[PDB]
Amino acid sequence: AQKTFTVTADSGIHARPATTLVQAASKFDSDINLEFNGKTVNLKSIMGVMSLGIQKGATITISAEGSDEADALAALEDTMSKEGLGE
Amino acid sequence: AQKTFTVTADSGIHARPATTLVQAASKFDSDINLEFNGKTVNLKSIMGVMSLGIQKGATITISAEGSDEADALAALEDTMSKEGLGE
Amino acid sequence: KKTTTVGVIIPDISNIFYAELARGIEDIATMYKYNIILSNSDQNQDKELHLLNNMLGKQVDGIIFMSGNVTEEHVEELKKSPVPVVLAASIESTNQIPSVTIDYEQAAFDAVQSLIDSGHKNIAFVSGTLEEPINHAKKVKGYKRALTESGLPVRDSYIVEGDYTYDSGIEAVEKLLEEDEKPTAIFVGTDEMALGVIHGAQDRGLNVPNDLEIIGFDNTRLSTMVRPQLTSVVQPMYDIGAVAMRLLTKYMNKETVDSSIVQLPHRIEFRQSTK
Amino acid sequence: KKTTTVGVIIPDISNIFYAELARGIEDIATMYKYNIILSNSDQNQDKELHLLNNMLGKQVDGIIFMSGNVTEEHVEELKKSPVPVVLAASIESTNQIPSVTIDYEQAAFDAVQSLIDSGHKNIAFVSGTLEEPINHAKKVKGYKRALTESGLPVRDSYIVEGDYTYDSGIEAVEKLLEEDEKPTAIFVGTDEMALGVIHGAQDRGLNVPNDLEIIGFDNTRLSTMVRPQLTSVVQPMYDIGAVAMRLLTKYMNKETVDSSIVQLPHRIEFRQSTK
Repeated sequence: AQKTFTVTADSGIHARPATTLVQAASKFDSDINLEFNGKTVNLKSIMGVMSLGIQKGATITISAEGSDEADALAALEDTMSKEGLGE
Repeated sequence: AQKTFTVTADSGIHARPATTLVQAASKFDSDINLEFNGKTVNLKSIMGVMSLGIQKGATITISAEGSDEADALAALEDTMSKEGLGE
Repeated sequence: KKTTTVGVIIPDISNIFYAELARGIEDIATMYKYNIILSNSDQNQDKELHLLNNMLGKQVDGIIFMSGNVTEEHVEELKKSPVPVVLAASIESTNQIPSVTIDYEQAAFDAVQSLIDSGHKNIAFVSGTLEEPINHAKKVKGYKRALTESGLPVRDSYIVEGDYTYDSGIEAVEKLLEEDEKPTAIFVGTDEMALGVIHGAQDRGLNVPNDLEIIGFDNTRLSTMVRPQLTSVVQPMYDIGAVAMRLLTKYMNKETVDSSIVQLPHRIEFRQSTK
Repeated sequence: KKTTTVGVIIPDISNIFYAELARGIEDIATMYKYNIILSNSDQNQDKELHLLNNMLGKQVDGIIFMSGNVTEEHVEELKKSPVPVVLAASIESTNQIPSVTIDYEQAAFDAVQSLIDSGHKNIAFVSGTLEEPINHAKKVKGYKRALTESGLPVRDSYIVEGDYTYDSGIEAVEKLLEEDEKPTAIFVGTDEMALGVIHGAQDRGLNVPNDLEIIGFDNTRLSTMVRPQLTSVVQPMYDIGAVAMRLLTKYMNKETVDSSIVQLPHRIEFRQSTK
């Protein structure tokens, strides 16, 4: 149903690194989401991510839900760590 | 029939400062020209100027010729010195 | 009718700030398949006001406009505009036109006060264009408010405003430090008018944060290539691009827009011009 | 038919280099009334090769393309292209496609040898991407030729190639200076991989040109905001824009083109990383 992460990229999740995941997340077929400090927006959206201002530090949480969850949690885990993000 | 100048702008005649005069010079009605080290191209052209690679140092020469010379030699003298160019 | 092409009128894309702003725009307007018709504004009321018209003539389903001062009238032609306009990293009182940008008052404020607790007495401001409602009504605003609110002489000449250059960033630190009463610290908008200031006092012999505790704005790459590295305000030049278009897009693709006026997050990135 | 709109495919306009290149383009394509359809290339053979097609589909009377490596095939679709293409600050063997850029071999060469007379023994190269025919076949070319031609060990490992960052510009100066035989000097392409190098050795305690005599490329504003200020190769990022379009324009407005392949002037701008 998901994972959990600790943002490692010192320029958080902004720049393309941002337009990067909104991307992957765009793909799939599940009800992805980003869980950062209480708050949490579908990951399949840009604003929401960008709006949460997710710097280098915190614990983040992936949120996969629907016929192709698992696959995302993995195209993505593999995705952000690939791009110097959480881990 | 013209003037003569000594390029003061340390980034010669490049950047907009370049696309700047090719401009004025564009206007007029005379056979303007830029005289830099032997060589000399109509000033009413970009390439020619840019091609002459006119850095910060040398003596340059305006070249006005035709029913509205004088006016240029002046819209221009007033032009480049206005833009940190020759003097 | 709708051409799948969104113009944009940005000042000078030679400017790094505005640069990363394209990417901002370019990069989403692609995800959402619209060719962006870039067009340099060179900050000038006719260069602006005209150039627009065309975005409109050469039919473009929207326009993310930018200025360092989106003027009274400006809005009018803007309110008028038959196509959606979404002011980016620019500002104008009325909220009448959507507008994605960062919180320019408070950000100014924070560093100022977050200088003062660094055991700080006599602070200072060095911003550019005191005209731009983006400055005088904002970064000074905050520069001042956190300042007053913690009883301090808001010395109307502790603030000088060179353009947006490095050269002037040093040249301001000079004329400000010519003064009798020397500053325990300094604020600055232009990210590079920070280097303008660090290698600024550092040139008349003065260590940082040793002699002066500096800070600034943007955090853009330029905030690393210096010794000390520069401690400054974080604003997402790109991110503003991003959420700008996504927003115009939301308007161009009749989607339900939440807030017509946004302000993405901002934090402090202390490198070394602060202890 | 002809739409008065010229696409352009540039890598990343976050990049200052490419930035001032817009202005280059933008600024003339305006004088000569053509809306430029910017479009980020992100250096990738499909990102390139595709993106083009469209410039073409959404009919645009020409295309000033850019890459750090305009590839074999690339030319083919390019030679094919029903619209005029004018490679800018990019290069490909054949001259088959007009191409405005600066003289990349010799420029490389000059600084190298104009280091050597500075009473110079063991020199060095620090460029990025040794793939880009813009590097390995050019700036090294010259780095090497002026080097050999004045009998010197062309030490195939006196050259390391980080990307185009400051961080790597310091990180290369390290792994190059880990070596037994230490360099009386250093060359570098990326204008900011110069700062990467100055505040590079300057961080492991080493004065410039005191300990090392450095130089580099572009001369772009970044070549002032450093202490020492950086002594480097002058290339007109904008000027390439300028004479690029003027040239496409000359092709789009059936004018008689002189040389299909140009190389605007280049000089040395010694600030301080050289004595």
